[PDB]
Amino acid sequence: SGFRKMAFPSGKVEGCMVQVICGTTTLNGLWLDDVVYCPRHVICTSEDMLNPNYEDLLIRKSNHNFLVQAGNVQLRVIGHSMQNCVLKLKVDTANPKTPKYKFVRIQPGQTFSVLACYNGSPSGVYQCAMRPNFTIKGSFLNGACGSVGFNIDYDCVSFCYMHHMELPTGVHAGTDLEGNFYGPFVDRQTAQAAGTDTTITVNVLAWLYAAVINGDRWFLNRFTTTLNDFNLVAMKYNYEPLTQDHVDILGPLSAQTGIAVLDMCASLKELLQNGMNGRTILGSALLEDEFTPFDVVRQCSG
Amino acid sequence: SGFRKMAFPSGKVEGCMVQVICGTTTLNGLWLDDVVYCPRHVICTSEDMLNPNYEDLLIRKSNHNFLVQAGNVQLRVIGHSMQNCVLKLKVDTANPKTPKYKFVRIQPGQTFSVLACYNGSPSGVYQCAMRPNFTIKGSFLNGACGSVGFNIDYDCVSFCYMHHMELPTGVHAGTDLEGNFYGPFVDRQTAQAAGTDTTITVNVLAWLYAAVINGDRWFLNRFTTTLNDFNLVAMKYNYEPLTQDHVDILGPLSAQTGIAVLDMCASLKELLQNGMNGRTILGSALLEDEFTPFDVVRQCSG
Ligand SMILES: *C(=N)[C@H](C[C@@H]1CCNC1=O)NC(=O)[C@@H]1[C@@H]2[C@H](CN1C(=O)[C@@H](NC(=O)C(F)(F)F)C(C)(C)C)C2(C)C
Ligand SMILES: *C(=N)[C@H](C[C@@H]1CCNC1=O)NC(=O)[C@@H]1[C@@H]2[C@H](CN1C(=O)[C@@H](NC(=O)C(F)(F)F)C(C)(C)C)C2(C)C
Repeated sequence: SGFRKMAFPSGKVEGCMVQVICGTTTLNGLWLDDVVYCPRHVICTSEDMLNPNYEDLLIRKSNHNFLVQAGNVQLRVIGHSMQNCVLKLKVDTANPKTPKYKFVRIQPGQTFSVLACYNGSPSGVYQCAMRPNFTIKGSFLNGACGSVGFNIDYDCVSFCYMHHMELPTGVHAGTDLEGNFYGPFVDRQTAQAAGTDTTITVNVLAWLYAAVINGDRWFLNRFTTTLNDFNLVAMKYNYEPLTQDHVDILGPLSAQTGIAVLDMCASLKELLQNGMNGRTILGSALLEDEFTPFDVVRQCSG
Repeated sequence: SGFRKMAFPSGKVEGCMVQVICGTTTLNGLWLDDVVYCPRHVICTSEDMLNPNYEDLLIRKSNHNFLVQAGNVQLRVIGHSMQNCVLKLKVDTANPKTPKYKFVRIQPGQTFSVLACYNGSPSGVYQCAMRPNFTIKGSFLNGACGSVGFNIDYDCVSFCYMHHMELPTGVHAGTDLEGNFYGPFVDRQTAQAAGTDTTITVNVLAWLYAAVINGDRWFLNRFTTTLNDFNLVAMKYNYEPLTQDHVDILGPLSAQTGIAVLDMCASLKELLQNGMNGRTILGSALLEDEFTPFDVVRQCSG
């Protein structure tokens, strides 16, 4: 029993982290086979970051201008290219610690583990949800760029995020491993703001199933609701519409607990309309939306 | 910016996890050099766990009765001994992935990362504080025993916990790596309960400094307090006495922010007496006590 925000074991990703230095800018890179992937703004000076022309800055760099270090070993750069907002550095040595991997573009509402790194060295790991506004609530200081987000499925690492920047309110933005940003952000130091966020309904429902499994059942009412009436009520509380695809994804938790999804929707409807009356659910005084149905199943059945 | 509950990168510990099977009981072991450490109740059947005589059960086991598997390799057990509540299995192969390590007994109020494992396979990582009642708020299912807690200092892993059992309310108990339990618990399946817990004052203060660094400063009042008056007020809210050793440990955060510890104590005193008036601090509606001053410094200065 117990329910905690849990990250994937980071070992497979730790073995891929390297330091990339270009001139006087240093950040992290991800070394998979003979390629190192890193944010393209490693080629900028502080001044260039205000309004960079990456294509122009890159044409004046050669392979030798990129210094890649993996522990106490310098890797020789033998090729370079830019793909969207990431640079790919071909190196003369394939990473022997390369796990089985894939690059995936995650959807809003999904979670992943972040391995925060500085100077190519892993410092910590934590779980994030890709918010509906395409930001994550991370924790990153100067030099964290190139830190990656991932999921692990059996032996396979699905890399989904690479860190690039921090937005107002202390939220974070980045790209997939093909360098395409999540959200309408650009890698330039200019005024940018995230759009208004929304609560991930299907995740709040998943976390209510986690609470039931853990013995916190006070919020369970005796009613049911229709999907339409639930979505009409939940819209005013800035909750995402719950789709039939979301109801299907909640099926395993619903079957495990014997609580129909629409019955849990009636319990959530009452919690939204009446509040929690000073009570907690899994120790929280607020409804949590950063656990997916898979995250819950992972911990509440194995 | 940002502040998240963050675990240490688990790679160094993942390379030490093995599966230990004795008869029909399976749990996790920690393989360091040529020794595998695991909870002694691996030698029990379900029936033995109700009231076990470990010394008696162990005398009827030989080395061959312990099957240790590290990935796809079976390790041969060539010696065994029991030290308090842990069994030590000498194996014929030294773990080549053994990091630099030490065994430490952590103090109440301190935090560590837990690598939850099943069948010798790491599943997830999360941060815990050793509560003043010597329990942790973990997340463990059947088969999790032998999962370990640790801290990482530069290249050195300090192992401090090995998981043994779950107590009422879904809290967890275990031993140090010398097999001595934290708290007045025993490894027997009989009615046991944790003592009344207390709030770790120095950690709440550390987390208020984290909030200030992150720009959440609404709770800062214009007053100071004496240590005696702070401790008189905080006793009724079930907060641990704040000692001069705790005030000294908060020194780096106090110097970084320019807020004296006793001034933060006056702000905490007002929060305890008046509540948070529906407001949040670092997104939380409750005061958090599971971040040590070191955990805060780690994230709010690097
Ligand atoms: C990469 N190492 C850093 C990570 C930042 C540093 C503070 N916390 C983080 O997550 N990335 C940057 O410094 C990027 C980088 C230029 C400026 N920048 C920012 O994150 C800035 N943000 C923005 O300009 C904004 F709001 F548009 F997102 C900063 C004000 C420094 C936080 C580039 C190329 C975008
Ligand atoms: C080790 N694999 C498990 C981990 C437990 C299983 C459920 N969640 C966990 O943390 N440890 C045990 O099953 C230990 C083991 C016998 C019984 N036990 C317990 O944790 C039980 N608890 C107690 O009897 C109590 F309350 F005293 F702590 C159980 C009721 C199964 C949760 C031994 C030898 C203590």
